Amino acid sequence: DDSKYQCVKLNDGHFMPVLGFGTYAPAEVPKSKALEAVKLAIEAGFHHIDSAHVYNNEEQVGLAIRSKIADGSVKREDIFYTSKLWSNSHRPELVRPALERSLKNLQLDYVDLYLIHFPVSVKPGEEVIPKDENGKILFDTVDLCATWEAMEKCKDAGLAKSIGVSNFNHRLLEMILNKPGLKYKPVCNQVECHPYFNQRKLLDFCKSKDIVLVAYSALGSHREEPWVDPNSPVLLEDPVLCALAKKHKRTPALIALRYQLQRGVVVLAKSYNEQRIRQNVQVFEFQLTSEEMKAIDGLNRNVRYLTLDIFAGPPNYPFSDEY
Ligand SMILES: NC(=O)c1ccc[n+]([C@@H]2O[C@H](COP(=O)([O-])OP(=O)(O)OC[C@H]3O[C@@H](n4cnc5c(N)ncnc54)[C@H](OP(=O)(O)O)[C@@H]3O)[C@@H](O)[C@H]2O)c1
Ligand SMILES: C[C@]12CC[C@H]3[C@@H](CCC4=CC(=O)CC[C@@]43C)[C@@H]1CC[C@@H]2O
Repeated sequence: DDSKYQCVKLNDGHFMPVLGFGTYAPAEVPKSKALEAVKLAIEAGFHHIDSAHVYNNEEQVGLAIRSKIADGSVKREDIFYTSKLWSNSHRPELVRPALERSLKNLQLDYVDLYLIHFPVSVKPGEEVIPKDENGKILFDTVDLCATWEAMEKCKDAGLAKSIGVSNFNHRLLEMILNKPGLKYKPVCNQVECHPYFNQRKLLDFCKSKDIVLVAYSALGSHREEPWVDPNSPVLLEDPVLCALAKKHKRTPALIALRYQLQRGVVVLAKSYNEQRIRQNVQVFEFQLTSEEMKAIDGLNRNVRYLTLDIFAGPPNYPFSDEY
C-alpha cells in the first residue's frame, strides 16, 4: 500500500512524512543528477523532499516533482516539499520575494514548509556570502522576530503551508516563542543530528514545545571541503553501528536512520545512487530494541560536522552556546 506512509502531526495541524530526501550535492556534480535522484527517490517511496535556494537545484528538484505528478506516480498532496530562506533575505521586506523566487524556479504554487535557513544575517543583494575588499563577510543587523512575522505572512498568503527554522539554538527558539503577538510557532527546527551528536538537550526542549526536530547530516554529512574537516571521524565506519548492522543483516546507514525515527526525530537522507536511495527506504522494515537504542545513545561524542564558522561573530551565531 503506497498511498499511506509514516508521518508526524505538526503544531499547525499539517502532517510531515518522517523520512525525508536530502538533495544537496557539491557543485561538481552535474544538475542532471539531482533531477534523476529526486525521481528515483519518489519512485522508491520518499514523500518528503528537502532543498533550499542556496543548493542551486530548485529548478531540477521542481522538474522532478512535476514529472512524477504528471506521470501519475504521486499526487501533489502526497509530496512534502521544503525550501529555505537564505541569509541575504532576512530583512522582513525581502522574505516574500525570496520565497516567490524559489517558487518560480520550482514551478510550484506553494512549498509545504519554508524555513529560516541559518540565523546569522548577511547584506542583501545577489551575492549569497557578500564580502568586502579585505575578504570580510558583510554581516547585517536584522531582528529575527521581524523576519518571523514576514514568514507568518507567507503562511497566511498560502505560499508556505507551514513555517519553521533551521540551525536555531535554545535562546533563538525562545526568542521566537516569546515574541509579543506571535501568531504561529515554528513547526520544526532542522539541525545536524546523528549518533555522534545526538542533540538530546535541544531535542527535549523542542519536544516540550511540540516543535519537531528534523535531522540533517544523519549519515555523517557530505564531508565536503572546506565545510567539513577531513579528519572528523567517519560516522558510518562506527564499530557499534557496523555490529548492529551485521546482526540484523542491514547496513550502518539503516541503523543510523532507524535510531532517529524511534527517538521521535524526522530524519533526512541524501543519496544520488539508485540502490542506496532504495536501501534507505528500508528503515520502515525493522525496529531497534531498547538496549540497541541505549547502545547508540552511548556513541554521543560532541562531533559537529557542520560548524558554518565563517558566520561566527554575531550574537545570533548559534553554535557557541551549550545548546
Ligand atoms: N539546514 C541545513 O543547514 C542543512 C545542512 C546540511 C544538510 N542539510 C540537508 O540534509 C541533507 C542530508 O545531509 P547531507 O547532505 O549532509 O548528508 P547525509 O544524508 O548525512 O549523507 C551522507 C552521504 O551518505 C551517502 N549515503 C547515502 N545513503 C547511504 C547508504 N545507505 N549507505 C552508505 N552511504 C550512503 C551519500 O552518498 P551517495 O549520494 O553517493 O549515496 C551521501 O554523500 C542535505 O542534502 C540537505 O537536504 C541541511
Ligand atoms: C552556494 C555556495 C556553495 C554551497 C555552500 C553555500 C554557503 C552555505 C553552505 C554551507 C555548507 O556547509 C554546505 C555548502 C553551502 C550550501 C555557498 C555560498 C556561495 C557558494 O557558491
